[PDB]
Amino acid sequence: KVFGRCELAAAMKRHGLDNYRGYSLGNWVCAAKFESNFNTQATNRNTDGSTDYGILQINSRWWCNDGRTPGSRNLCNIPCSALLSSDITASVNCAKKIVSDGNGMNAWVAWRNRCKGTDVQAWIRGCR
Ligand SMILES: C[C@@H](O)CN1CCN(CC(=O)O)CCN(CC(=O)O)CCN(CC(=O)O)CC1
Ligand SMILES: C[C@@H](O)CN1CCN(CC(=O)O)CCN(CC(=O)O)CCN(CC(=O)O)CC1
Ligand SMILES: [Gd]
Repeated sequence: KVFGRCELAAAMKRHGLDNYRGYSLGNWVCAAKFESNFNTQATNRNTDGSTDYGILQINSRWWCNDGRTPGSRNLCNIPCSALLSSDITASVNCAKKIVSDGNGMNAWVAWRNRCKGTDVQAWIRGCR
């Protein structure tokens, strides 16, 4: 599924992302735009063998199992493919664990370089 901006914002809000660990909703929508272009099916391979999956490009090194990343962990206890679903529940729940780990949203490289320090509110402007 490729989400619309406001559609995604409302889904994210429903699952408790607005102000989660102090990050306003516009930060999350911003990150998803530049991580995946709002597409739940996005995948990107990294140089070390691991792969990033879903709207928030969660990495198979630590967070999910894809059966081809040897010596990796599965801290969200899910198949990586579950992160490619039209239903973003699993993505959201795993992201809650990541942003809680000490590093905040800096774990998302595109957020740090393209969203941090900017007017993130603009990403939910117009939405009901
Ligand atoms: C609602 C309109 O905005 C839709 N839009 C009409 C044409 N736009 C006009 C404009 O955005 O100023 C110019 C191109 N637009 C540039 C951009 O947005 O960054 C990229 C494509 N957009 C992506 C998007 O807008 O979500 C879809 C089509
Ligand atoms: C041409 C317009 O698109 C200009 N736009 C500024 C005003 N936009 C208007 C809108 O997107 O409706 C609202 C904010 N916009 C939300 C979003 O893009 O999803 C984030 C910043 N955009 C990033 C981008 O467009 O890729 C920069 C250029
Ligand atoms: Gd824009």
